[PDB]
Amino acid sequence: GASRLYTLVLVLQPQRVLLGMKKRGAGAGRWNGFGGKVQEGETIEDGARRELQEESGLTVDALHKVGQIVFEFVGEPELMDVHVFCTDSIQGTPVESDEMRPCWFQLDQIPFKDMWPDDSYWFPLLLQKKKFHGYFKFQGQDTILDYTLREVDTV
Ligand SMILES: Nc1nc2ncccc2[nH]1
Repeated sequence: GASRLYTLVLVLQPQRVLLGMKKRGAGAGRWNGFGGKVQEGETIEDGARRELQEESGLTVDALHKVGQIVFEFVGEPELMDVHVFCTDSIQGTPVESDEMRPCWFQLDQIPFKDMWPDDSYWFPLLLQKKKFHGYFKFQGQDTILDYTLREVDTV
């Protein structure tokens, strides 16, 4: 249907959240959660666990579905269908790699100015343990043309 599955994992603990600064490629220069494309024959949740490991070095125990966000970029045919998960139970220490620099942020110091602009809209919901369905239409990397965002009981 001209949509591609992605995952996004937020390691969200009671007073802090882990974010990674991407060194190059999609989302370079921004703090973001950990995720990527889902593979053939892989469940979305299994893909989320794999991407968390690949990008942050962390092994997640329990993962919970928190949202689904569809991203449209004008002029690009494929919609990004992003399945968002959160966890507080992880193992390992975050690893800085060529591709990603990890840092913990206190919740009142989340660096929204250095994040994708849609984050400002749906992070308030994530932090209050709400679940959501969102859609954001972007022109380029920086401008939200329009959006919808609603809370839901089931993702
Ligand atoms: N956290 C996050 N926000 C995003 N917005 C647009 C594309 C990818 C994104 N990842």
